[PDB]
Amino acid sequence: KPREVLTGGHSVSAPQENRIYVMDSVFMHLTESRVHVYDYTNGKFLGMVPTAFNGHVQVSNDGKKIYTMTTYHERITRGKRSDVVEVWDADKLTFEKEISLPPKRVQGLNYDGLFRQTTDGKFIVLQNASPATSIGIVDVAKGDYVEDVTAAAGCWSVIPQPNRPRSFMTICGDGGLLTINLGEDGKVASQSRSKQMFSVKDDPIFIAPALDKDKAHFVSYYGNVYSADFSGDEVKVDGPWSLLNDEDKAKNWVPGGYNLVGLHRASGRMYVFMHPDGKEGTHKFPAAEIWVMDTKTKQRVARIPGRDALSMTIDQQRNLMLTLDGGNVNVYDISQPEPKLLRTIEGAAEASLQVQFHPV
Amino acid sequence: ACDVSIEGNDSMQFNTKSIVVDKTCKEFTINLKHTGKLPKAAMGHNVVVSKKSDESAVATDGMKAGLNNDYVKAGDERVIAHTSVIGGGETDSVTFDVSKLKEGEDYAFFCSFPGHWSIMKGTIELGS
Amino acid sequence: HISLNPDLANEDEVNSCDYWRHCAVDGFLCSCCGGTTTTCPPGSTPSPISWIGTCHNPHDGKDYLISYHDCCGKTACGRCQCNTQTRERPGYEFFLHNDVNWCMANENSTFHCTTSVLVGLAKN
Ligand SMILES: [Cu+2]
Repeated sequence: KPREVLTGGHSVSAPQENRIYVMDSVFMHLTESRVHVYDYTNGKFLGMVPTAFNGHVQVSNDGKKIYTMTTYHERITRGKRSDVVEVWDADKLTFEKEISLPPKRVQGLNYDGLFRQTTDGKFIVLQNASPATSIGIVDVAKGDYVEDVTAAAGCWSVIPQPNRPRSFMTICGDGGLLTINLGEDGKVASQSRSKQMFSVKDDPIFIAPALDKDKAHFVSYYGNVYSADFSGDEVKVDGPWSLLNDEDKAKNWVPGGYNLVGLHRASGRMYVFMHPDGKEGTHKFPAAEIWVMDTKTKQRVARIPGRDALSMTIDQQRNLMLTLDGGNVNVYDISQPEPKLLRTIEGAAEASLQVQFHPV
Repeated sequence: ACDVSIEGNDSMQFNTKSIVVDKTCKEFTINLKHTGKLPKAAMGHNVVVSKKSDESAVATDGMKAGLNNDYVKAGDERVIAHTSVIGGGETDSVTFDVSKLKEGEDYAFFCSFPGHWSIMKGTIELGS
Repeated sequence: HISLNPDLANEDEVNSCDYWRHCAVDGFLCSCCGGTTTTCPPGSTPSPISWIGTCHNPHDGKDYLISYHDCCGKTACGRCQCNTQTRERPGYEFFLHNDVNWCMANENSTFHCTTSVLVGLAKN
């Protein structure tokens, strides 16, 4: 005769369009990393997905499944290793399928380009290191690791191309970009190398891209900007053009952070985390300010406090930007040139450098 | 005499930091030993000889070559001689003619295996 | 030169993130986890690979080439956490990048702590 009865099997209370994902590496205890799910409209905690050791994460384009990547060990600190890709239901937040991966999936900080998916959502494109690098391909429908893109050896990160069903690029030690065009079977149909874009030693760029529909902008340690137009058959690279005017140089401003840039495609506005008094070793410093650049005019149009943020993400449809300082998620309105701070979700994570909106 | 056994471990190291080729050698042979236990597609090594200021350039072009091309560009003319990349427990050799080393310029030996030339580097010199 | 063997410095500064040879460390200083700047705390396995840094020794005005090997097999030590990026670069120069677990190729990859092994004089 108990009045109440505990029940489970419930779906996320808030609608997808409201959800964002904070990937908590929980570095101090990295074997228990998880993804925290939030309602950006109210900062409410909606749930989570445990990602074991140094897990990475992303949401399926159709916005129905939550793809995660991580490493297990029969005994955690000892025993056979199993690197897998897991497919979780986005609304029930439940495990559904495990996909075997060669024991070399990247193990490091959560940069977006390390765990992405083709534009047509058919394949998941992940990064490998053993330490030799290579890009892995997973057939979502087949639930199997289909291709080991070894031509990407000596390269790093994955920049999907929004204008092609199943193509992506990667930055290489030669300062050029390697394009990989997948065939329907998930294997390398064709490839192409671009001309040098930047100098690996004189002006290294951040792997984090400012992605448009047919072009990607990158910023360098010294405040320069490079580009990769992939509207044509082959990639035409360009740059560099400085983000700094003469006074900005006098104060030594430079870009700093991890997923430190973002692009509001509808306005061509590019966002970057900047910190004055830059020099060797400051490329990962918290953001002292967020700079707003107009890519058409190559000029700064707005600058605001960075609230010690390190990573950001942009939601095109709602014209939003999310900044994260490792533990706090800030919500900005970029419908205007100057960003407008809407709210701060405190303690979204203990140690997170990545945050993403549920697709809409 | 005219023989040299250079080693390499899973620790990205060469036990030699510089090799010397006696001047009365018509040809020189260089044998590489990989003491490590890691496979070659992850942490393999090879030896590439090239003019000092050609190292950086050679190492980069070979990286685009791939393990199948032993991480050396095919027909690269900045390369004097190079060995077949090999992982843990393997060994291989290369034998170039010393008349090939020129007048008044220093050479280097490194590993074109993506990112290993940063530390796995030394000097190969002609002399008595 | 004495500024070269941590073994004899004062652990108080050798455990500082400011210690010169830790200029590119992003982890926990093993010297604070039961080990030394050149040894793994009991039970933790040294990683064959590592990321490399070019640190400037302020005591002998010279630049040395430091190798950062990780100790693995045990969960995060959580002590003396440091995030210094002198001469550190992105993944396209993988062995000069430190946003990747250098225990990746070990029998068991879980990260315990970072070491600051002295390779030699920076060839630059
Ligand atoms: Cu090597």
